[PDB]
Amino acid sequence: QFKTVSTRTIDELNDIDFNTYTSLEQIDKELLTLSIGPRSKMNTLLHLDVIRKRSKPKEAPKKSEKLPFFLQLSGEKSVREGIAHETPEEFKVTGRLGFESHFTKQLREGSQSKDYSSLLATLINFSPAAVDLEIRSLNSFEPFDEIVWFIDALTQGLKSNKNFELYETFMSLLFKAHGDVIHANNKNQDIASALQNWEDVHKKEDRLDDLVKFCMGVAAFVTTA
Amino acid sequence: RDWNTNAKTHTIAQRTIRCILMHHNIAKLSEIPGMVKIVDAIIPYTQRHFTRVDNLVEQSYILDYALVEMDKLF
Amino acid sequence: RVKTELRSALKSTEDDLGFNVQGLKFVKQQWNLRHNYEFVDEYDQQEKESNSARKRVFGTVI
Amino acid sequence: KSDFKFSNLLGTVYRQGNITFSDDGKQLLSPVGNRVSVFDLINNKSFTFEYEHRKNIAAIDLNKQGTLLISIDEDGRAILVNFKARNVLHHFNFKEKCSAVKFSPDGRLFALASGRFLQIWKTPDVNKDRQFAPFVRHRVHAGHFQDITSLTWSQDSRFILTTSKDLSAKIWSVDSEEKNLAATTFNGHRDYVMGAFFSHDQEKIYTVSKDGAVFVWEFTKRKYSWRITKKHFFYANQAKVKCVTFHPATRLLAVGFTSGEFRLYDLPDFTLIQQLSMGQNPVNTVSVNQTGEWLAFGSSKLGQLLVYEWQSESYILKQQGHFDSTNSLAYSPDGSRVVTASEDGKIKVWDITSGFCLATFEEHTSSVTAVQFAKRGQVMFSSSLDGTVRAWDLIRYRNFRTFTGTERIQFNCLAVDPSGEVVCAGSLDNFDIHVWSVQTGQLLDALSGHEGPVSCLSFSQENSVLASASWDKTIRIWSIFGRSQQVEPIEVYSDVLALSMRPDGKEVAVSTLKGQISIFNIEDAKQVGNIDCRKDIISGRFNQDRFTAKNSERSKFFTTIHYSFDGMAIVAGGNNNSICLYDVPNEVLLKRFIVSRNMALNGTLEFLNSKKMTEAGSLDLIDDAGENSDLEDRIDNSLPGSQRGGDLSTRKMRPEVRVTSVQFSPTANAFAAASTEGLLIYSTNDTILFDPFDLDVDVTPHSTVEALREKQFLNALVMAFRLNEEYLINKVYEAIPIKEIPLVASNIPAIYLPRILKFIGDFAIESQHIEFNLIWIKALLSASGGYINEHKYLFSTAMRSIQRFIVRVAKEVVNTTTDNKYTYRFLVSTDGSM
Amino acid sequence: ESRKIMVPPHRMTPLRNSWTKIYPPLVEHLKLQVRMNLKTKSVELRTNPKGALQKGADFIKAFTLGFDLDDSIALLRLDDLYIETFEVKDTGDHLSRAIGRIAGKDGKTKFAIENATRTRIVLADSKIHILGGFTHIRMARESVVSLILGSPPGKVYGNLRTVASRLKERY
Amino acid sequence: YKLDVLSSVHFVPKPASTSLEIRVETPTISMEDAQPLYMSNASSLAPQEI
Repeated sequence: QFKTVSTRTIDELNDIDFNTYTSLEQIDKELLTLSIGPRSKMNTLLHLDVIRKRSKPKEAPKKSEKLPFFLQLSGEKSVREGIAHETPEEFKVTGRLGFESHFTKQLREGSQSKDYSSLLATLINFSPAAVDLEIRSLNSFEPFDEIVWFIDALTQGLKSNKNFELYETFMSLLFKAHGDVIHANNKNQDIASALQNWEDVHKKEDRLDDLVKFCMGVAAFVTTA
Repeated sequence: RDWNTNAKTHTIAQRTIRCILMHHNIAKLSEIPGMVKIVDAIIPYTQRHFTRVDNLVEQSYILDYALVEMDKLF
Repeated sequence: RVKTELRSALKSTEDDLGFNVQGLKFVKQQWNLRHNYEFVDEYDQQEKESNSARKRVFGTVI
Repeated sequence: KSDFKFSNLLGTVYRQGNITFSDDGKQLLSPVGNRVSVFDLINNKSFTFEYEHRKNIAAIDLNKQGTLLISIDEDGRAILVNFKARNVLHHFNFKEKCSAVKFSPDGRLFALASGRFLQIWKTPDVNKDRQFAPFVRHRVHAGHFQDITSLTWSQDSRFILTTSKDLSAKIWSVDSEEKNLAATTFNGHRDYVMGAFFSHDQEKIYTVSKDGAVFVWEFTKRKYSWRITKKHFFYANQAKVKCVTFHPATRLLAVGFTSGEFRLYDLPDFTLIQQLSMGQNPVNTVSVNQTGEWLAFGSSKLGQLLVYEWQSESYILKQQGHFDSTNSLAYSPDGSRVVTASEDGKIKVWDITSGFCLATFEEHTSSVTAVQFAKRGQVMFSSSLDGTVRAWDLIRYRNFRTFTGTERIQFNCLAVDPSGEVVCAGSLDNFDIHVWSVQTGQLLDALSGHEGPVSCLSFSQENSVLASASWDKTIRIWSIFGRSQQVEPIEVYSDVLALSMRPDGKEVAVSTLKGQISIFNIEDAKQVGNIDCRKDIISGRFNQDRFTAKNSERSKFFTTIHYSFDGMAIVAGGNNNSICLYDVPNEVLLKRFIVSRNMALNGTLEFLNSKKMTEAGSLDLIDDAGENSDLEDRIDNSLPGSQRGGDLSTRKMRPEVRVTSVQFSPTANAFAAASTEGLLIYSTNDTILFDPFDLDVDVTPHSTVEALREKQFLNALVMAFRLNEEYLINKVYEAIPIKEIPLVASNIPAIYLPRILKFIGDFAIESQHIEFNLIWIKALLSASGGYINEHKYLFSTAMRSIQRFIVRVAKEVVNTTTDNKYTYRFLVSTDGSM
Repeated sequence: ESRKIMVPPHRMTPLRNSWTKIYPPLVEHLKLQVRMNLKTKSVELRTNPKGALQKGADFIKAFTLGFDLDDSIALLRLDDLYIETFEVKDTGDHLSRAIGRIAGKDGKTKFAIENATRTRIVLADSKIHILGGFTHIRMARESVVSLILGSPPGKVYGNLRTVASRLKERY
Repeated sequence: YKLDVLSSVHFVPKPASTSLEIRVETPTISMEDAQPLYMSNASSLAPQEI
């Protein structure tokens, strides 16, 4: 009643002896598969501005004036696991080599090795405020490297058919945050080719579309008529 | 704008909006004085028509269901 | 044959419908980030948007 | 079928007691009346513990391993629960009203403030078996003179700092050797000491009192002997401190007053970080996250629960429930959320999995009597006592229609068309039925012919015939549509309350005041069969009444009944604490559920303790309200002959236990009951209860995985169906390859079709394999979608659960990828130049 | 073991008048010995016999850079605080009004980005120094680089609103 | 209010009031309660009201 006992015979497939089946992560590499996580993370990512605008109180709270400016940083010594309490590890771009963040360093290293698996693991790991705050700061100014590294990282991501609703919302957050600079230097060769191969992998997503169209139409017809 | 309020005369409006969008400069179209009280008028009507035509595509799969029954017939 | 041609016509019209939705809201949004206003404080921002919203008055029954 | 267990308790996010967070503060534990609800705030879900105190609970703590909970009620009956197994480990009766219980930070001891004794016990293991006496007493200290109001452990589990109604606070070492380090008492407050905390380094001690002073105590010299170094005051004049907490690591003192206002301070400098208000009722509980980022506040009068992050000034949730005042419920046409019509005048739309309210609607100026969905979850109708029926769009959240009569009556029940052209409503003072069009707003008709108040209305869902039933002992069937104006009155033995209608519209089941549920054929107006239910009803004895529960005529009948969606069962509830469900072919009781064991509600006990009956009256009708510490609950503002008004303070009796509405879930094998404690949700689950279907000796989990390893996939699937074991069905289902989904789905036998459909529904709502589940749905609907259409009511809850998966996760994903495709085509196909 | 921090002759008189609140945390909280060379216009920090010399060097180097007294004490305490220096370098056209774009009328854009990103910025002619946490410096620097490289005021102010919210948010 | 509660809310309602309501446009996300989820992301004004 408090633990689970093994239904394995005494005398004188450990999941099947403990009556469980831990559902495997994806059944086939040619099958779309959502994230192992809450379903609401997509909606939180897609509309977290209007959700927080809802969540604000109706009038401003009464603070003091002789309040310390670095109140968020002036803790003591249960440790904070946010993007604000992040320290750098171990000659002027937006993030030097001593002041690179973990996301920007892994994005650059994946651009070297042409394998963004650790980048995508960090993206699927951290929280929606951290995701918005990392995508919103992506060096959209002179040569456009960090944008195109993010785009072909998402390409390598949704080639793998896992976490794909999150890779779709990361692309939506990219187009929302600074799709205006992509529209600005449209016909730039690197960013146009990165969007080209993203569309090359992304155009095979209508399998889900006509699959849910069939299921919706025939389910409605069978239930009503 | 006022052709898009029909569900009948809306396709002509969408083709004309599309050719304006793909033949003009988007910064010019935004900074023309008066082009937000029009495009805010006709974003929700295009969304209404997208919902309606998408549901037409959704209920277009009774043909596919009837075809799979007609192939199960032997 | 009817299924293929009919669904091709319907997806052909909703293609430009979706194109026009995303293009027109891009136009409106780039006009907004060009010259909407300057409020960083969320309370003054939400009161500014409530004063600049679209109002319509309705006849209710109590 | 009949094996329902108590799943959930919607409504009532907080009643009385202290909020607790987890250690990794993802879930918060909230004392609802005698249950405990746990809301997981990140994985958006929620559950309620099955166990049940016999009075309202007053203290909660679980250790920071997360492994066991202890809950104490308002006369000291503790219950120790295994938090992961969700089963109760021990029942331990402390003899008097315990104000606080706390586990140590190192988990191994707990202490509690029982009266004026601080008693420390040591925690039993979760790995050990249950003993006869698992708690072993460490000590019991008595140094306070009046009751202890609070505990606080130190960071190392070495000292404990307690605060009393007696105007002091004391520090006690846990073990005897450090008795000299902790022997001081902290005087100086004018009122009750509400809190006493350490600093992070355990050098300063902050003691906060009820009048509004916080004292900083330091081990200084004026030898070294715990001076008071600074007194800070809140200067809230009329209000006074109701709850205090302190996060020592972030130096954050959070204080809630009796005026709804809470202030939060950075303590040793005493700088007001923030000050804002929950409302007008007092803040009964403040609790803080382990990282100190979230603050959960509870007010007990309106039953409301905030958790609020004070850095980003924003509410994680700001919820409020309804105790005792809930008139109706209605499931959404997919069983994802429940709409609650409540007596304080409002509609509340509660998500079922995450136990929270999404939208609330206050446009009725009186008690809302009925809610009902229509147009497949797009519109929702409600009728209230202020004279109005009104309609609610659940897209744009607008009351777009309001229907009144011409006679100024108050409406008690409604019924909408299937093809929602017409709404219909009946009153308890008018004898007519009011028929409104929904498209225009006008009063289409007033049907007349009852000679008694129309108690219940329902439209048949298939042939659209109206069935009303009234207290003139008569059910009546109106053919409204198409030139008929036909009336068929069926008489019945006694006066009717709660008619209900079959999903195919063939039959109607009425509940009568005799205590029976009669079932009639509509087209040939003759009785098909009845259930005699007044002898399997648990009618408790009230405290005030002078007649036994056997001879009472208060609640031996059902005021709300509802059909199952296969048409084969009836759930039923009334003004009694039993809800009963039956199968209408055999007219026999499947199962009876005791809806409350709270002795704080009235009609729970059938036999009242004769010790409490004295030489002049019972001892529970004596009002001990002037023995209270303050005026706002010494006040009696209960006008005398009030029953079922509003504002529980204005009725002077205990809240009776009653179920006001029952409904079955349209998608998954459950029912919701609107009791006084909340929306009780009872559901089966297939993980437990081995219930096979024609297995033989050669049908075995071993045999199924041999057939799976030998890849007879259809034989493995039907072996797992004959086992009816959820893990085996899931294992075989995931092991079948995509190449031969349609061969297996075409060769599934027709008796295993509702099992695989309801499995795919309850699996695919939360499973990640979206294309796999849609491939299976497409193969099943294509291969056997004619059998479903000719056996509609068998797959009426398994197909509604499937299109709860297609439109609610799969269509949202498809919407996102569609918007990405179109934004790509715009962003690369057009001209961005300057 | 010692350090020398050269005080420029535009932050010399505030150092002398607020010197009496600078050396006490340098000589009793930190246990250094401190001299002020009036000949080289420098501050010398030597270690007595009875890893804090770099803390004192950053304290007086923040004051040297242009951050005020309480801001420098905030750098001396508060271990999670850093400070990033950069010139503009990205003349009438570009140098003489990119810094006017960082400032704005009465410095309101600089005040807004300070409050939004929870850093604080001292803006010289073309030398921008930023005192904040690591992520805070990242966001304030990204916005400063943004409005020297050309972005609309609506875009940078909307990003400032958003970054204030998401930096204060748990999850 | 107290006559209704004393009368045990069997009363006779207020006669009639054709009042006048102004609704601004806003997302129905923002017209909701504070919880992690949402139910509908429409705008409170119809296309024929814009």
